[PDB]
Amino acid sequence: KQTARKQLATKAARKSAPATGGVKKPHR
Amino acid sequence: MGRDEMQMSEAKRAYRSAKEEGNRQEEARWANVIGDILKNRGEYVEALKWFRIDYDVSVKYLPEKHLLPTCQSLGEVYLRLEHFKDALIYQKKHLELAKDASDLVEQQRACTQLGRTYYEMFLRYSIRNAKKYFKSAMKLAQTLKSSFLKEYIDAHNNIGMLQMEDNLEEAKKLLIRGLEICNEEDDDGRSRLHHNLGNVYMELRMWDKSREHIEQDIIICKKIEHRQGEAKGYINLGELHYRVQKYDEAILCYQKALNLAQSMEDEDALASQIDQNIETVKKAIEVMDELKKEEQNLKKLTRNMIIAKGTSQERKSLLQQNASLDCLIEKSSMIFAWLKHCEYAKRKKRIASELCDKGKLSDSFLVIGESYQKLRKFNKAIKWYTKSWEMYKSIGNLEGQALAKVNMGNVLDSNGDWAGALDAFQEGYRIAVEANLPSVQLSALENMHYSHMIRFDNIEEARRLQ
Repeated sequence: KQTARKQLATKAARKSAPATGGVKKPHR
Repeated sequence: MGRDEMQMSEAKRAYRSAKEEGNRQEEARWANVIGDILKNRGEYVEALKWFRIDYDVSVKYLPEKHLLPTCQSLGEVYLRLEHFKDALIYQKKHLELAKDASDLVEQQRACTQLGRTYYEMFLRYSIRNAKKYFKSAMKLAQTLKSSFLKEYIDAHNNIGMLQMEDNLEEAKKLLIRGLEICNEEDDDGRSRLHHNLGNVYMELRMWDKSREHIEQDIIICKKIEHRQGEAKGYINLGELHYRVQKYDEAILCYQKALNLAQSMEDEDALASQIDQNIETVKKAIEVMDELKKEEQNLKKLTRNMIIAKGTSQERKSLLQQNASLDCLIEKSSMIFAWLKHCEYAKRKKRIASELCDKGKLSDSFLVIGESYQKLRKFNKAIKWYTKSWEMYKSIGNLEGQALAKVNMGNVLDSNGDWAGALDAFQEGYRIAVEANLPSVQLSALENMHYSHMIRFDNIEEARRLQ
């Protein structure tokens, strides 16, 4: 949160889950 | 990926063919297919081109139903391009088209994607909608329940992920449970599950377990050949090495992630955050060199006090040692080297107690309490924090009492006492306002608004922001 009184902080990464289907299936 | 060469030529063939025969539905189906290949190659602008023309053929000649997947994919690409407003447009149209038909499955997909876009906006009101849509998606995956296995595991994934961004323990439970579901029945879901598990572990300070989980997320992304995937796995393995003082390994993992990101045409923002991390670690390296030089200075002052004991140069060298220790806790706290911080804090307290100073001893109590909280040693943290509070009372120090109260409330929150946490925040505001110190009021208000925002109290939080 916030500590009360220049820090060197890197950005991490997260991984969300897509929806399972936005693709169309043509005929052949 | 040796098959993605011709697998496009055949799809571009079929698109030109449905264009030559006026088969509008198949014009749009093959536009969608090729746009999806372009998306899986990191060509998001070019995916948007023949996703826009799929949308246009569907709007012009096709029934309304066709608009429903096309709006998802469109809304997805805008998300990967960091176009959030643009995404939200089609994301919400997706939700509408799924509600008016009430097919539930597509309603689940639209809600998962809405929660994704909102979660991603918030890290850059938003958390409320994020939790709302992720919870709705989980409930629509439970209602849907070897049928909707992927959606169920993915909803567990996303709900656990949303927890930690400070409910580490329920996140642990959800992610471990989703992994249990996977084993109950090398998948791309296991990737993100291992990923966020390693992330929550490395938040719980258990490095080796986080190392293992991040490491297999990387491995699985290498097997699936998910380039952006292992770029995120390397960036988090670099975060692991950075928080534990291993900077050369951190820059190694960050350069590896950079090379992964720079091999895709439309992953520019990820590559810029990787560059940013690389220079942050470069700067922390100089900070560490300053650390070690001042440590040598401290060794010299210690030999000067050993020789000048009882001389009254003992007190002078003692205050010189206190000054070195203060510089040292400051540098040790920029980088996240909290163990060295505890070392310096404790030795500051020993030389404050010897020097019979109430003020320095209260400060050393505050810094040892912060050092203990940042280790996630919460009980030891509250004991040192109350030590510092009661020492600040004995003297004419209101600042110290306010500080101690605010940080004590921080510990209380991170331990699961949301109530006592905000109560301590508000007491800290009381002392803060009572002594006309503006910044401690600002910080207390910030954690007060935080406590309320995470508790979904819009009115109160918006009032504190003022």
